[PDB]
Amino acid sequence: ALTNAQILAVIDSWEETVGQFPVITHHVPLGGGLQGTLHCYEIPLAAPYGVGFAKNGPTRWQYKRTINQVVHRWGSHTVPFLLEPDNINGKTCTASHLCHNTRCHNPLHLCWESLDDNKGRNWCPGPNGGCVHAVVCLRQGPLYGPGATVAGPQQRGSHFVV
Amino acid sequence: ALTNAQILAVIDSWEETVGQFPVITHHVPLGGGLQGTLHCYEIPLAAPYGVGFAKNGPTRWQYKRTINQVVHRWGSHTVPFLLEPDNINGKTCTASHLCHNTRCHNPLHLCWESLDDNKGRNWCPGPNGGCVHAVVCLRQGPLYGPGATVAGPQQRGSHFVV
DNA sequence: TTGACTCTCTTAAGAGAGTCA
DNA sequence: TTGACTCTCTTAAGAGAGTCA
Ligand SMILES: [Mg+2]
Ligand SMILES: [Mg+2]
Ligand SMILES: [Zn+2]
Ligand SMILES: [Zn+2]
Ligand SMILES: [Zn+2]
Ligand SMILES: [Zn+2]
Repeated sequence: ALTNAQILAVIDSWEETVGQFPVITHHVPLGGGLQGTLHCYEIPLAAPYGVGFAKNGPTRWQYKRTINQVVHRWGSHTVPFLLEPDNINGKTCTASHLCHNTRCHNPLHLCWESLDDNKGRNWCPGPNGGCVHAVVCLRQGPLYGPGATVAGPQQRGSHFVV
Repeated sequence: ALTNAQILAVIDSWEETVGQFPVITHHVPLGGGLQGTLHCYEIPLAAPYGVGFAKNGPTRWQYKRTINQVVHRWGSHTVPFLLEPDNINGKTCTASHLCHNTRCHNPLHLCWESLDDNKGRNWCPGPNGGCVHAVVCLRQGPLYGPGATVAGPQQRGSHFVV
C-alpha cells in the first residue's frame, strides 16, 4: 500500500510465506562445461498455495493483502521490487527468473528488468560461459545453443549481395 | 496444388521484384569490437511497395500471385523458403532476419527456423564475438550487452539461500 | 489479376482485474 | 478477510485471411 512501512510489511509477509514453500534443488548448466546447484522455493501446483497467494493462470499467480480495509494485489513475483522504479528507459520493469523456473518465488532468483532483458537471458551462455549481464545470470539459458535452422540464406538468381 | 516449377516461378518473380527495392548500406557490429557492412533491400515505407506486395500490418507484408485463376498469398519474407520443410522439432518455421531489419527482404539476410531460434538472435554476441548458431549470425544482435537491470536478487530477512 | 487497405492470430517471457463463497 | 477460481492484456519476434473495385 501507500506507506513505505506498509510496503516493507508486504515484502516481509511475502518472504515469510514463500520461505515455507518447498525447497527444490536443481542442478543447472553454468556454461563452460560446469554445473551448479540452485535451491528454488516452489509454489504448490494446486491450491492451497500459501497465505495471500492465488493462481490467475497456468503459470501465473498473484499476492494479495488487505491494508486500510482495501485489497491490494500484485503479480506474485513483483513483490520484492515494490520499492523500485516500475519502469526503465520507458519500458515496464518485469520480474525476471534467473533460475528459469516460473513456480519459484525465491527472491534470490529474481531480478527486475525490462521484458527484453528478461527474455534475453533464455539464450545467455551463463556465468561460466561468457555471460555479460551486469546483474549476472545464475545459469546458462535453457535455449542457448546452435539452434535447429532448417534453411539458411540463399538466392536462386544473382540480384543480391550480403 | 502448385507444382515445383510453379513454386520456383513464384520465388523467381519475388526475387526479381525485391532486387529492385532500394539497397541501403548499413554499418553493423560483428562482435569482438569489429564492424562490418550489410546491404539491405528495403521495402518502401508506403504504397506502392512493388508488384505483388501489400502491407497487412505496421511492419508486416504479404506477397500475392494468381495462378490458374487461384489467388495464392504468403508472408512476404517466407517466399524464399517455399521449397523447404515448414516445421522442425514440432515447431513452425519462421522467417528470421539475420540483419534485424524488418523492412529488409534480401534473402541473403534471412533464414528459416523456429520462433525461439529467431528471437534468440537478438542477443547473440555475433559472428566475431562468439556466435554458436549453426547458421551463423551476420551481426551482433541489437540487444546484446550488459542490460539495464533495475534491481538484482535480494532479500530483507534470512529466509532464503541461493 | 491486382493494389491497398481491413481484420485477427501465434509464441513465450511477462501482466491487471472480476466473480463467487 | 481470505481463498479459489474466472477472464483478458503486453511485448516484439513472427503469421493467415477478407473486402472492394
Ligand atoms: Mg525470464
Ligand atoms: Mg528475428
Ligand atoms: Zn528458482
Ligand atoms: Zn547472462
Ligand atoms: Zn537486411
Ligand atoms: Zn548467432
